[PDB]
Amino acid sequence: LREQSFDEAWLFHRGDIAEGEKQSLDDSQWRQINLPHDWSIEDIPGTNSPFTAFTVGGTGWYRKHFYIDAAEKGKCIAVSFDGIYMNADIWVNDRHVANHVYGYTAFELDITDYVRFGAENLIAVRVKNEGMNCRWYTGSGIYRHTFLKITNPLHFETWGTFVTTPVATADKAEVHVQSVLANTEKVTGKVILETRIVDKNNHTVARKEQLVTLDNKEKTEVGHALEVLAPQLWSIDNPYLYQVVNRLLQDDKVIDEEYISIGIRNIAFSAENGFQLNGKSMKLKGGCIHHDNGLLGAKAFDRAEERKIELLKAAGFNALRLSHNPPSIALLNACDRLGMLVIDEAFDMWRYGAQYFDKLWKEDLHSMVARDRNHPSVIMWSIGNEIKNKETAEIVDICRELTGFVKTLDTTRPVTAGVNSIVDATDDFLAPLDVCGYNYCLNRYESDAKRHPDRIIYASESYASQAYDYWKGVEDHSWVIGDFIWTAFDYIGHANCGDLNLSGERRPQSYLRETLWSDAPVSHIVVTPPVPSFPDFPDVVDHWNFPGYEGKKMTVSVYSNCEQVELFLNGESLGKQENTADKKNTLVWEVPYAHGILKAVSYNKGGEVGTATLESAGKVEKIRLSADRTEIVADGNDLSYITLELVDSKGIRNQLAEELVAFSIEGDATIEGVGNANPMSIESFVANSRKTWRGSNLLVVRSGKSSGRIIVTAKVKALPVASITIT
Repeated sequence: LREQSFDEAWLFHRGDIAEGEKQSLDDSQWRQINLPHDWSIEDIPGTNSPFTAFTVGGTGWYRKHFYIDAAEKGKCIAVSFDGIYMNADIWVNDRHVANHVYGYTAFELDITDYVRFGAENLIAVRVKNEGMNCRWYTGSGIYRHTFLKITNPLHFETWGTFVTTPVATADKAEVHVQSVLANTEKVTGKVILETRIVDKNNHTVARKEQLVTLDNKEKTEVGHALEVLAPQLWSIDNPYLYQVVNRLLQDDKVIDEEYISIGIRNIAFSAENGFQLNGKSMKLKGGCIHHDNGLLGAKAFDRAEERKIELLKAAGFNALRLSHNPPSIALLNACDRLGMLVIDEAFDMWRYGAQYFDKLWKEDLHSMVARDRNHPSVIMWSIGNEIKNKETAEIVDICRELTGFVKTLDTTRPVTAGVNSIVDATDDFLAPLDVCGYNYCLNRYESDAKRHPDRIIYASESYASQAYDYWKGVEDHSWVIGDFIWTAFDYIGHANCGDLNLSGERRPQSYLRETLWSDAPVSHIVVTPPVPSFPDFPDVVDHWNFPGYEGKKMTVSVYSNCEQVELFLNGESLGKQENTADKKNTLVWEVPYAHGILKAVSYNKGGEVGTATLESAGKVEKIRLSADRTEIVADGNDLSYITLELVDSKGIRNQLAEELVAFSIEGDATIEGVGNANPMSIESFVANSRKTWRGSNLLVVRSGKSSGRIIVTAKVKALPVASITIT
């Protein structure tokens, strides 16, 4: 096996410890874990909360005993980490291998000279997360996948194969494959580079052979182009993937082999036609996301990342900005497969705290671009966010250095950055960029276009409370190619400004945004609560349960893209209104509260086009459980997300209900996390109990290794026990 998950059967110790790296150390009582892991989402030891009176990093240690076959003697051995947060040191059999500082970039260690073949080996990792971490939650530990790579001395260099499509039309595509052969021993020879392109059913659609004489130098560059007839072009609506299969052959034997998933698509950016995908002009319907997965902390489980992309796709996003660091591989793979465009971002700030930027930026920028440049979802490289002193010549020169560095590795996508507080004197900082991200700067879209008719703009951050005006600024200007809400998904560090909350549910600002984006009729009813929800988008809720306020006027709002909307309470008309431009898709009624049914009837062209309702919940009568997937893979890493709701006799969630739920599990599986969407909660995420908030909470089950059924049970005072079966 050329590449194998290394995630299973690690040992973990929280805190520093003497001789943490030594084979002689007694690690028999260390915690047994399977990666990915994040110790900062676990309770701070000696308390029952991961938050202090706001999370804790510090030092922790990981250890793993692993067998390497005697038959692998002579081959190259490597361990790769897609991310460790942060400042990690690695030893193999007591010997220091490497230090790695940046917590968001992947790296690979050659451990060939440290291992013993035919026997048990030890790897140890010390992790030190000593930063302040106050704008967003980072996590601590080995929070992404790890792999063990075994190759012949002559092999494809990791990330050295770059696949491009310089011609990509409905009739044909040209696929260029450029590779770097790691020729360890500088061995001369004539190898065969065989390239095959397979469609989604693994059918060969192109195949090309090249005889390569090995240059004496330690690396030999090789490349050739292949043609694909009648290609299925990758797009948002049709995210068709091919695979490139590269083999090195010697004497009719396979010396190495690699697989690269690709999408064949043309991307083009201009002030005059904006962003074009496969020649079709379109706006980026975007949002920013941070890397945590809420109740899972930083743990980048494949299913967590894939679910996040699915939920954002279902809400209507077609583009994400990965603020402000490279994501996991699994997230980019999900974007490729589900059809989501990506701005991949290397850094937050450059020098303004940090300490390591000047020595390490090249290694970490290389890591992002070399790792990610084959993903068809990636459309732009962001080199930084809200850089301080960006008008000073010294900072402009840094922007230029980084921009050129990206281009040593990829010229097929624009370089960009997210830029706040733009003035005329920001021109020199923006000039090296191909496309300019404006953070909250709608007021300059036209004036800057007058001054620089070739400048291309998108809102790299916009405010939810200004959604309508910011999106009108996209619609009216060909050179403004889209807009990225801060944020598409709530994150820890909590923020409470997400279109989707920490549990993945759509919030009221998502409804409003849907009225900007949807090609279909849309209306959603929300209500201003009479006392503020918390001690930025308006405070509105999506329920009609206001006991004690009978007869008092509630502000009911309807977000709509329709021409007219009529609101009714319990069948009685409260008046029909015109959705004129000044209302910014938000119609308002004052409604004396009465339990029952709010109904909004929408009209286009004088004709009813839809009905929306919001109905008061009765008293809670049962727990309802639902799993997003009731069948999961018994590999110890797949997840099921189980949403719990407290509901009345008709199945309506009662959003006044805030009760403690005791969870338990039978079968070969674990409770990996519990959570709710309360942004002020300091409850534990890694416990077996959790309160509901607005009638709901969330549980994640992680599969075990054996097959069989898994029963999750939930218990709440006064209610029948509820349970759900996963297989």
